[PDB]
Amino acid sequence: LEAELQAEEIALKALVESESAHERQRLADADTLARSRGNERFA
Amino acid sequence: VKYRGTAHGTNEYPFLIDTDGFSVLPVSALGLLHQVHEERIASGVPDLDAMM
Repeated sequence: LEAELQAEEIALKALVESESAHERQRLADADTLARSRGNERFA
Repeated sequence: VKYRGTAHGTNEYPFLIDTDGFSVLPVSALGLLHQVHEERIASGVPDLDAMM
């Protein structure tokens, strides 16, 4: 049972890591898109 | 139609008799010799000016 619960802990970890990575990549992609459509380049 | 002794314009030039007399503004006298400036003119639309 202990080994099972340790495996579950590792699963929790991996899921949180994946969510953080997804948040990060969406912000990067949104910044890229807002760059390719912005008027910053002319200020 | 004729002017012996030199070169001249040979097209038809519309003119105007007006308060001061005969006026001819031929289109063949227009060249492309302007002068260029480096300032800019605002549009009154600050958003549009930001696009340039």
